[PDB]
Amino acid sequence: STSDLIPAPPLSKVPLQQNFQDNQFQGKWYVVGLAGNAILREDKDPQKMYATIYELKEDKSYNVTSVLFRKKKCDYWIRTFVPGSQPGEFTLGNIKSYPGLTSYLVRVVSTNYNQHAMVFFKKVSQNREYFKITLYGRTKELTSELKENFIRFSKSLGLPENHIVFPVPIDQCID
Ligand SMILES: NC(=O)c1cccc(O)c1O
Ligand SMILES: NC(=O)c1cccc(O)c1O
Ligand SMILES: [Fe+3]
Repeated sequence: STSDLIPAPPLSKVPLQQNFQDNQFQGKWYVVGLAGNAILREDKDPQKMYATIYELKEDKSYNVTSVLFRKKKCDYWIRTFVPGSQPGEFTLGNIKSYPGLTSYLVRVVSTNYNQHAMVFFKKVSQNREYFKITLYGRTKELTSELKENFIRFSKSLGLPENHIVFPVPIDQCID
């Protein structure tokens, strides 16, 4: 009957990467950090690293493919990111096609493009408001400085530590 969620922060607390270069953000990113109001640390079966590949289509929206190793198989999900209100911001394509999804926002918070990135996502599904922040790495490992920054930025949006996880590097599928 009931769900309880930490509220999405106001967008004014989410920076946008200045001068965003869509072409340079393309390619494979490993998710080295993951935080959000629906993300929970689980020492029982710790979360395994997955990857997200961004490809710019001719119309400039992105074809985003995520690949995860689950049940001994590689599982692929594709979504389309459509340029939104400002460079570095996106909305989700073919939303009708997702049952219950009424809003989905993507905001690139910061990236140097060839090593790391921090992306904020907010969506409203079945009337519940979810938000998450991904710390992307061009490699599966990042400095402890970047990880700490991600932790501070996640806390600054209301998230406690048990809502921040560092997926464990694997070789299956994401290589
Ligand atoms: N549901 C998923 O498996 C998923 C994977 C990567 C990125 C996302 O936004 C997702 O929702
Ligand atoms: N699973 C989630 O909590 C979530 C939150 C914001 C955006 C997304 O794509 C998500 O998948
Ligand atoms: Fe999602």
